[PDB]
Amino acid sequence: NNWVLLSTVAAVVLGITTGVLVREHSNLSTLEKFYFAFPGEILMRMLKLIILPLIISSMITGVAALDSNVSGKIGLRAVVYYFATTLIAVILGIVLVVSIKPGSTVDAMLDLIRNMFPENLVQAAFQQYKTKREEYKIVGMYSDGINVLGLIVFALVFGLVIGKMGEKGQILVDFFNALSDATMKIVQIIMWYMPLGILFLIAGCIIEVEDWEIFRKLGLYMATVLTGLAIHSIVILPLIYFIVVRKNPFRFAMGMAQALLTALMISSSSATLPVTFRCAEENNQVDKRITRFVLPVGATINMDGTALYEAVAAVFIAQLNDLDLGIGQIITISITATSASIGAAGVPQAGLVTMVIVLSAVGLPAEDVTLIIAVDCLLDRFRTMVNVLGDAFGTGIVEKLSKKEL
Amino acid sequence: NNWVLLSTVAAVVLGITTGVLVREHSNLSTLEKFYFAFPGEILMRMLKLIILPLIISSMITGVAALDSNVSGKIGLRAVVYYFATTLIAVILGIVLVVSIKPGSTVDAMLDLIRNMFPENLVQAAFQQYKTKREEYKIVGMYSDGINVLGLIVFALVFGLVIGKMGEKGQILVDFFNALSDATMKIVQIIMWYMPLGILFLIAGCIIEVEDWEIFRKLGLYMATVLTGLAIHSIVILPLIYFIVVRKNPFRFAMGMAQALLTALMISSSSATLPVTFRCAEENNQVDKRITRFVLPVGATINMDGTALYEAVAAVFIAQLNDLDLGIGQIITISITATSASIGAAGVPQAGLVTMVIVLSAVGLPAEDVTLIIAVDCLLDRFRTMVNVLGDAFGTGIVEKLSKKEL
Amino acid sequence: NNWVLLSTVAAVVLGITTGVLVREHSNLSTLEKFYFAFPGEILMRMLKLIILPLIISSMITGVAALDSNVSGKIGLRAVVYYFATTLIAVILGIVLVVSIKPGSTVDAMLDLIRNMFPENLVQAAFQQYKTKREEYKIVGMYSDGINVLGLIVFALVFGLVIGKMGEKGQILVDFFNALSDATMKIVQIIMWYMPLGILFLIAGCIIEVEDWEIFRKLGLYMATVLTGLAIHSIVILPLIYFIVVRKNPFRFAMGMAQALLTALMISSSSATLPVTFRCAEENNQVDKRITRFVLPVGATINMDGTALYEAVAAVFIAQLNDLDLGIGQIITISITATSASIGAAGVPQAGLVTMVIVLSAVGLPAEDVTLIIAVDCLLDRFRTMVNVLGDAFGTGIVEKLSKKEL
Ligand SMILES: N[C@@H](CC(=O)O)C(=O)O
Ligand SMILES: N[C@@H](CC(=O)O)C(=O)O
Ligand SMILES: N[C@@H](CC(=O)O)C(=O)O
Ligand SMILES: [Hg+2]
Ligand SMILES: [Hg+2]
Ligand SMILES: [Hg+2]
Ligand code: NA
Ligand code: NA
Ligand code: NA
Ligand code: NA
Ligand code: NA
Ligand code: NA
Ligand code: NA
Ligand code: NA
Ligand code: NA
Repeated sequence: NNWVLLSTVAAVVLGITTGVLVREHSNLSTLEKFYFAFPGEILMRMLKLIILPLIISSMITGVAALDSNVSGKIGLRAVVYYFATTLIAVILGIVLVVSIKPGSTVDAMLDLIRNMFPENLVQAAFQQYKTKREEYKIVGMYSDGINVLGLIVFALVFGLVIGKMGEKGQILVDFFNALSDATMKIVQIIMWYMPLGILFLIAGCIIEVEDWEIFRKLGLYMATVLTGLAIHSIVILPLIYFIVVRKNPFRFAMGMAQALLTALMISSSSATLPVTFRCAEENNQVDKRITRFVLPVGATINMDGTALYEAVAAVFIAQLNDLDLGIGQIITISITATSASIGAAGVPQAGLVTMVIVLSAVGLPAEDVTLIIAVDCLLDRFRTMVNVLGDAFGTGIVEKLSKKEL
Repeated sequence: NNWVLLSTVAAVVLGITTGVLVREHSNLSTLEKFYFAFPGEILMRMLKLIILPLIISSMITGVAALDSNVSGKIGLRAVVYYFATTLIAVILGIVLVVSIKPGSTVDAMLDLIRNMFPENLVQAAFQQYKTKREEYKIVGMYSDGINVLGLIVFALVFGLVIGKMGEKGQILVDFFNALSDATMKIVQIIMWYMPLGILFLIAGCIIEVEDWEIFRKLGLYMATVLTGLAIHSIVILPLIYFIVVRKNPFRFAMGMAQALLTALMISSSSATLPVTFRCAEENNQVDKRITRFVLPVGATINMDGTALYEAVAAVFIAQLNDLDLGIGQIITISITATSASIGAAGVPQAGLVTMVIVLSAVGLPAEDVTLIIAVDCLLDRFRTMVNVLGDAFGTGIVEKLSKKEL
Repeated sequence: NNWVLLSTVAAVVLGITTGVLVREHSNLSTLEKFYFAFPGEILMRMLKLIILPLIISSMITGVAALDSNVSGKIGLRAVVYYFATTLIAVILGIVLVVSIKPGSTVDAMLDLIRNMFPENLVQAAFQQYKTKREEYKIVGMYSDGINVLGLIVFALVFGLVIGKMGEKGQILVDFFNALSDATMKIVQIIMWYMPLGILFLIAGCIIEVEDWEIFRKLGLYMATVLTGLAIHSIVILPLIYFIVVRKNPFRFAMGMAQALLTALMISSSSATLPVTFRCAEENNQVDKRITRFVLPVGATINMDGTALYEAVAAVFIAQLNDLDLGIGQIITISITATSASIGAAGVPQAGLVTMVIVLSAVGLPAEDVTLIIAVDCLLDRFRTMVNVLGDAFGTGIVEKLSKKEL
């Protein structure tokens, strides 16, 4: 049966029901509220567990599947589509948030480059590099947090190398192919727990707000993000599809509707990836040759919704601090929000972990994330859907562009 | 020649001879006593080095060898036998130690679940998660120590997935098969150093006791553990064998006598595993199809002797602190001593590393292990033999149970 | 075109030109001098990134390629040549530096043995063990820094095991063969950035010296190292070649001249390894059977120039501190400088990272490396060439010795 979507929709409505009723008709202490969320914590453990094997294997196999530079044009065309749509999303976000106004830079910018090239691969798998100036002289240290941006850069370069080796590298192509499949089979196992975990992860999040004045304060911030995500997903992406693929874009989006609902409930572009393959191949009849690369790479590299959210959220917190952003600061937000979408993994609440980078790029305390944290579970559900939809339209686009070489 | 056992028996009697003579006829300072133990430290380095490759590869290959759910019944029947015998050992230990009386809980219990699902596999390979409440709000951090409990859970789930993939996963079945064999060949290399390391590791341990009043104080604690291990290995395990396999159990145990002596000297269920295969297959004529799974998995998951020792040791230290354990606390010791036997690796002195968890489950300082540490090298030799014997009887039992499906 | 050497020679002369002109005609602050070096920092990131995959895979494949103990004599003969030439280099360095005089030991010596056998392979990939005595009792802790000495020992032992397994281990032979090749293909990608990175890494190093009185102070230290490296490479190595291979040694060295210039510019024995294979096989016509083992293992194990430099540098800093070295201390420098050359990786500035060990072996502060750091980029270029030349002559030597078994 079509259990995945119906069970998760039930968990969402049961999570809201539980949270609203428990928040009103009970008085949990700050400690009891933490144990109440525990079944959702264990879900977040299981998903953070799997993003290391998943990102590594999907980067390597995706790139290594480009047998030669002729097929390499399919991969190249896709990464151009990824960067183009992400910048348009960030620019749209900045234009909105400075129109609505809902409210050490060099070191944070060079730290982006240092984190693409980590000094150690094993350390990069769980720690990330930060530099500070003191007395100035620069001092750097590692702090915990998977260096996803550096593992991506290595896995793309390492994937490219393996594919060029031909029959000499095939054992590594085969090893990471099997490891990629084994990882997607483990993710499908987590999907059995995910409905129950999503219930407590939704219920616990709305139990942890003391007053709706917190929700009213952030109402105009949600309007800015949800306005941007609406414009991006309903105007921009359908338009650039139609400009390339002279077919109705909403006909293509309607075929993904089962994947978009999944993304809108589980808040994980990586976990909805099996449903994305199902829709893209069978409803939209896209060539499996390209869907094997554009979907699994784009499921983490191409996060248009996160990039927009990061830019709106960072400028919003700057406005809350009266930090009147100059055009130079706006540009450093744009660059960091672009990189933060790439560095962010496709698991629930990955946008917040990278939010610290965009805040640091303008010197804002890393703890000012706690100004927006309360509503994030709502905007996370919508940004995830744009993270998938951006890849879906890209799959149809890349087919039309590549048709001379497929 | 049969060098392994005769050389290790010599090292044990030479270690006692050296330690007793050096303790009486010399006056090493606390510093010189540490350098005297150094050849035994390097042995402990070599064995801690190998338990990561060994646990990972033996979990994956053991489970992945269950070609289908028909053979999967052999693996399922075994894990039921593992859990049953371990609980009986823990319950026996608790009953004894409260009869003889030789003398934050929720956070430590939820930390067990958080450590089955680590946020990072590379971090889990060398760090383990602990939470504290402060101001309450819960704060968590990682501290060093291989998260064996989380690597087991992943390797069993990852092994299950690979086996279901069939011909698509065979490269990973083959890779971990070779890596499992390569690890057992390295362990056989350490066995050449082990006699010399065991000499200094035994001699140094009895040089580090200042007075025999330490040994007299712990005499009734040793009587409780060694009474429990005697009852478990001479009464309970032979009985549950006979109740399943209507054959004389001591005839089967006599065939293992060469493996039991090895375990009783090297204090390592993992290092004696090659001898366990030799006896189980050739003396006891057990089907190689089942011995390939019950022995190498049970060599670390099924540690009946450690589980009994953990429960007796934790209640003993509680009695030393006048911490009069309620029935609720006794239950939390039972659950944690069960998990601590699984989390403990099959290398000399692995019971102490996990002892900290059972102590923490009742709020006892982690340093109160130093109350029992002095005698542990003796009880380690006996608990190791029950850790092997539990797997040996399980191998004969699982054969009888599975005979309809072999 | 022969772009590698001509482009790097240009970067060196352009780096000196830039550094001298910027140092005179500009006044960078200590902060601006750090950002000026940044394009060279990113080069050091890329090379430190790759030494973990490179050392692991080259140890395993090199040893695992010795199909049997008959070919094993080729590998055995080589490691005898490695240790012999390294000790001769260290002894030459000690004799010089005590003739010219240009100016807790047990714990540091046992720490060498503890670091050959790490308690964890994943921790060894990025941390290294150090012990201290306090109140004495010994306390140990891990600190960051790849434990190259322990990864080598495991990879040689693990490589030996795989080769003995035959057809049962071939999947691991194949896996590390492909991973070794994939790593050398990534290093060849870094070579495209290396000219630009070498320019700023040379220019920035001479911008960071305030006065030439620093260079005059260290002039007699450079004379001691460069005298030792001249004697070792022009006298000793040609002699031991001629004593084994009764052919003109400078005819063989002239065939390597393209590899020696590469080593003398990029300061990386590992990065010049492809050029070393090219010269050794095609100019010097050495059997590919032996060059496949003596070059890639010797590219990190056999560092005769580093070992000489380490001994001269450590005794020099002792003389600066009036620490009048007894014959016992000289011996502990010899042992630690030998091990430090093995522990040092073949990337620019790897000698300094291990310098801390030789200083610690005689109790000198780890920060007294900053007494010699200023000139190190110059001596690094010359020591790298002796690190390659030692392997080159060894390749011709091992061919003559092994000719009865090839
Ligand atoms: N939850 C988003 C990631 C994010 O929130 O940044 C996704 O999986 O696409
Ligand atoms: N030494 C035991 C483990 C322990 O003491 O906990 C064994 O190897 O079975
Ligand atoms: N740069 C040297 C290593 C060192 O300086 O210690 C080499 O690659 O051979
Ligand atoms: Hg929420
Ligand atoms: Hg002992
Ligand atoms: Hg320099
Ligand atoms: Na994009
Ligand atoms: Na995406
Ligand atoms: Na991303
Ligand atoms: Na058991
Ligand atoms: Na066991
Ligand atoms: Na265990
Ligand atoms: Na040498
Ligand atoms: Na070398
Ligand atoms: Na070296």
